[PDB]
Amino acid sequence: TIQPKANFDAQQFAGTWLLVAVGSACRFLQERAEATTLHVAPQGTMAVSTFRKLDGICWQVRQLYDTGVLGRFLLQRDARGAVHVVVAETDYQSFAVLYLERAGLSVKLYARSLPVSDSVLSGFEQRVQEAHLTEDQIFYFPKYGFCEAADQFHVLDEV
Amino acid sequence: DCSQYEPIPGSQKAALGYNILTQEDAQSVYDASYYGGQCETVYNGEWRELRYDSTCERLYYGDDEKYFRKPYNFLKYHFEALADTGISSEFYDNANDLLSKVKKDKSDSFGVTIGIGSPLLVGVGVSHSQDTSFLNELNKYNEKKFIFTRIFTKVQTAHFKMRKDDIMLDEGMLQSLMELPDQYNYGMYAKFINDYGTHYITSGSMGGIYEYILVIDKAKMESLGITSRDITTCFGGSLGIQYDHCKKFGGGKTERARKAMAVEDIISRVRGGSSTITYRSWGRSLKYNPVVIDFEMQPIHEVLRHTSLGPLEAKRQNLRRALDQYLM
Ligand SMILES: [Cl-]
Repeated sequence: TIQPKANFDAQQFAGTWLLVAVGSACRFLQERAEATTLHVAPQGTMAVSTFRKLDGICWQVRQLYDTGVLGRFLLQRDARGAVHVVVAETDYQSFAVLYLERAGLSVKLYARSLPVSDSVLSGFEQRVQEAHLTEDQIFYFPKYGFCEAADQFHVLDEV
Repeated sequence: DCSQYEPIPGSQKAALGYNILTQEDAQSVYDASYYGGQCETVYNGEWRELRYDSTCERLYYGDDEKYFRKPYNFLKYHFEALADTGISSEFYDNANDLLSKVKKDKSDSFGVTIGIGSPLLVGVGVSHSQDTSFLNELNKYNEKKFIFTRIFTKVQTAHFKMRKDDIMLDEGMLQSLMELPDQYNYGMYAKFINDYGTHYITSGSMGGIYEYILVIDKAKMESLGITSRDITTCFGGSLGIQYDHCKKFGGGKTERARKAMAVEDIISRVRGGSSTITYRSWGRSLKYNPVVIDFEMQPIHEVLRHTSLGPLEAKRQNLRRALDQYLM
């Protein structure tokens, strides 16, 4: 249903993205968010490191995003559902809207820098409303306290 | 039963005596395998599988928290939070200046307090070998032709305390002790010290040391248009340490590879855990196989004051007398 950006360029999408907000009917998110950063490299044509804290300690998660459209990716785990990631809208240079669909969906807003513009923000809220999510269900992530690195004992490597 | 749990990691090593003159381990002093009718365990919630739910941005815990059985001679044992403590890089123009910083670190290596009256000796960063291999390997390369680099780090996995009273000695040591003459004899008593140590551990830390020395052909290095730091950084990277010839170096698995970066030898001084081993692979292997990297220790004869054999006192005074001569 959600289309990826037409002609999605993995090369320009590379680098560091800051998690701004997530739209979601996730039970977890509605019941302390952490500053979250994504580090993206194409591997073939995407390797994805998330850095964020858990109980005051920085972790690096390594994942892989590879099915044959462009902004559509397969994430695999343990007995989890597979996740489809769609890079729906981005300008490569300031913002990005990613959709993650397990079974029955979250919409994430990332930026290259903060603050995000009014127009990027409105557009995201519009998508969230169109994913049948309410403004209640938009959770904004912190703007400080990012993890610049995780040591070798605090890498969760799913690759 | 209770036997289903692995023992506390390193318990066998903490049970060993230590010889401060030879700086190597002796046979067991404490019985490491004695449980004495009691099932004491230690929760380890420092080594679980973290999960990440990317959809909900949830980074959470696996219920794969383990119990370890604590033997009777360990009063306490606490697993530490694993952390990178910083990796040091040093560079030396010659073998002696490396050897020098090494042996100087064997004086950094030991502290002392005195009980209120038993000495308490304090080893920090203690390796449990004479380094005879390492010294003889390096002495091949004491020539102006060679330069050296060294990366070093240290990680602690646990802190422990031994029991202070009603200690159960190793069956070996007990039999030896039974066999010692009541009539002082230096030979027989020195033999016992050679078998069980000059000292035994009363507390300490489990962990490891990750350390490599590079020996480098300076002339060759120059020719290659690289530096000793270039080489070390390339070597570091091969170990998973985060910061043409290098690509050709790879992991330096062959002499061909090593010589691409003017590297004549890679000398390991890794202790605990487990060619070369990657930093992360070493860190993993420290969960199940540490050494006693730091410890407090007391003179061997002191333990006879605290065993379940009870009053053991003319052997004690003979052992002390003998240890006095032995240590000089
Ligand atoms: Cl910050």
